[PDB]
Amino acid sequence: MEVQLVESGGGLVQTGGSLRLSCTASGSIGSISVMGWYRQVPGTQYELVAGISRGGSTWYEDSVKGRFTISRDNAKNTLYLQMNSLKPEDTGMYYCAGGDYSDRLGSWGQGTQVTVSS
Amino acid sequence: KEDAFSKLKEKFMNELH
Repeated sequence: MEVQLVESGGGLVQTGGSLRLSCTASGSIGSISVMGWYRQVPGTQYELVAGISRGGSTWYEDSVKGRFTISRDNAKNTLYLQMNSLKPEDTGMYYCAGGDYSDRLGSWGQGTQVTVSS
Repeated sequence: KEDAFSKLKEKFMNELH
């Protein structure tokens, strides 16, 4: 949507632990049609973990249902992913990305590494 | 990825207006 996105909040945590991802926008976040968080490891296509519509609607991959919680704070132009009960399967580089339906790619972001080991 | 963003749009196509 011609907006810059920058993810943060990743790190290394023990299995079962939590952390929270943030992705701040250079533009007004509340006016982006769709936004969402993708997990990616080498050799695997960006997997959509959770998404949020401009209206406030949310979607979640089944794996992460009840554990992860996407939200947006249009006030502070920031998108969040609250991750709980982390498994090793959740390990991967997490990107946030958004745009309107006219956008072919959308705005992404350099991503933030989440490692989960026990 | 194009198809990656597409899958996000797909979740909310049913909300355009």
